[PDB]
Amino acid sequence: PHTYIKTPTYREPVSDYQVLREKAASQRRDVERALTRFMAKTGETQSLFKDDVSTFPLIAARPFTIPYLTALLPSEL
Amino acid sequence: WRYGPARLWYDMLGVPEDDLLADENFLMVTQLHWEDDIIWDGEPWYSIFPIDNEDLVYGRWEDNIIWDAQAMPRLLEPPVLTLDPNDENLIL
Amino acid sequence: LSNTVLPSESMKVVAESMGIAQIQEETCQLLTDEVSYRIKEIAQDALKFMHMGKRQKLTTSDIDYALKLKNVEPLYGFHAQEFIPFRFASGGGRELYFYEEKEVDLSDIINTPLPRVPLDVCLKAHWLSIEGCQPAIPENPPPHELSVEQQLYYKEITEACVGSCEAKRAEALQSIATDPGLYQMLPRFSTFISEGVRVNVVQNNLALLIYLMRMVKALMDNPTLYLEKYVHELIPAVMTCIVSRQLCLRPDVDNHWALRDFAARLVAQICKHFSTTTNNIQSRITKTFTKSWVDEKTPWTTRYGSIAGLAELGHDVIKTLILPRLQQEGERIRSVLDGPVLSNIDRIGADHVQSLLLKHCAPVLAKLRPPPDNQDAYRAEFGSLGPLLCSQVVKARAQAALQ
Amino acid sequence: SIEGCQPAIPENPPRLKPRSIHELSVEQQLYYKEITEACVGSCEAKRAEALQSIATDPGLYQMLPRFSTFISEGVRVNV
Repeated sequence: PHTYIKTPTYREPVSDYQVLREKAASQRRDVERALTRFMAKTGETQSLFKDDVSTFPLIAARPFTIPYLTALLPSEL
Repeated sequence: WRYGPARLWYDMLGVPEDDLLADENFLMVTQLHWEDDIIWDGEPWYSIFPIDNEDLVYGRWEDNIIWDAQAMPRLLEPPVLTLDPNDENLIL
Repeated sequence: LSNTVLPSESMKVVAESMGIAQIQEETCQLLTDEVSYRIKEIAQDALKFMHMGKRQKLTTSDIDYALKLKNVEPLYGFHAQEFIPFRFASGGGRELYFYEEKEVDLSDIINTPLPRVPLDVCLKAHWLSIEGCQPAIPENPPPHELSVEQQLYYKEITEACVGSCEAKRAEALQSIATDPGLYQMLPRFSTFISEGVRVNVVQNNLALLIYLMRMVKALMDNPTLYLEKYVHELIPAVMTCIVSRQLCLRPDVDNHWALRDFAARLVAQICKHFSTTTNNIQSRITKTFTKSWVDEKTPWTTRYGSIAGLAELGHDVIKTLILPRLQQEGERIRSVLDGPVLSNIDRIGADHVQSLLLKHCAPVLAKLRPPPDNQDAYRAEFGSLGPLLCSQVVKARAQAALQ
Repeated sequence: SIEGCQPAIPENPPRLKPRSIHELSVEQQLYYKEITEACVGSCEAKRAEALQSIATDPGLYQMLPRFSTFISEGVRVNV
């Protein structure tokens, strides 16, 4: 065959619903954890424990001037 | 694409449409530390090898480097994105 | 080209509105060369109120000022806001166009919303040119989809690395370096970084380039994400930060020099972690650095970048690339020890190139020479590289003593 | 010639981006997997042919990165 036989070949496709659900779930959890840690580190922060910024940082609660606009209104429409 | 990734740059710009040169000298046998690689006292239906980036392996990316710049007359505006599916770790 | 008049068949139609049944063709020619003669005398006298009253529009008050000039009675009802409508009537052999006027109840003009009151003429002064070009005051002319969570994360992380404060930047870079799930946002970061390094050509900002290089250095330290599929975008951005010539806004005081050795260390790391024999990353990078260094006409900044990258690649590279062109130091010291021009910028860049060259060639001279090194400096170019080599041998002896 | 094609025997002289293919054929790599599994010397006649096959295959270029990488990587995790 090597003398004159050629077939293209492709990469192994992962069409499994279990591992696709796991990949999408873990990527969503990791990006939302990274986003919330970045936003809690670069702003005012609260803490459930005394002087606890590295582990479980909370974004501090800011008051709105008009709170029904950020509560009741839909953001994806 | 003006609204795609790099929209921030596009908005900041304000664009709105839409013999020592012989090949051997440079072969890394004649330019590298393989003397360290020597270890003294060590103390099919689908190709097995992973596909490489055809653009890096083949394309002339060197043509996107700039010879001269701030003091030069060229311009830019919104450009597209492509999403290569050969790379794993991309959900879509 | 020719004298253009109204058509003679347009006067048969007009003569039947009058009641004239049959009008011969010599009378119709007699009518249309007179009415198209009086049109051209009010077309050209309306143009004298369009030009003397500087308007370039020919409003309908220009024709009414010219009919007043030719003593003919005015045309009533052409100052209202209208346009050109026409309505085709097909018919059984009679083809024509008309107006199709409309009606309106009288109480819906008594109860229309009134327009806003006009303003009076006032004066405004502003500079148009100040001893030269125009100022940039606003009175002058100007010259697959990320989810909302990760869209917000992308927005906050990219706007934290633009330079409002340093602490949010350090937490954003410590986020990029140490999060597990930042894939699906790697192409956006690569596009952001490469386009932002490109935007340096419009605005020579050293600071934003240092911030983008610290963004790349933070992206490399992430254990979870693999930059193999996106390294073809980050390589020329760091290369642009190395071998471009104008990295500064004020060339003399801005330390473009550090964004040089930082990006050189970055590209040595990017071709240590990712160079494979299928990639040929390191050999291509060395070839670009080499043909930028050996080739003359290159500025001292880009030669500094080439020498910095080549010397951060390793010891054998500076053995087989830097050490053949050590005679080039003489060509450098042509423009350093010896003038006549001194107050140019070609001296600070030249002795920066000199200092980097002898700092990196001192351990190479310590590796491939005798231990004595009595007059190696004299044998070296300019006798300075040799003094640096003696200092390097002394430093190596001190390190051995510390060990 | 075999139905128009000249064989390489020693008696002869010489937006989503599309899903790419490996630069080796299935058979070009069947040769590889068989040659590498014969060259780890489970049987001596298998080795010796595989060594002669390496020693005189004309089309063994464009597979040579994968052979060099298999050698290099092997010795380092084999010492």
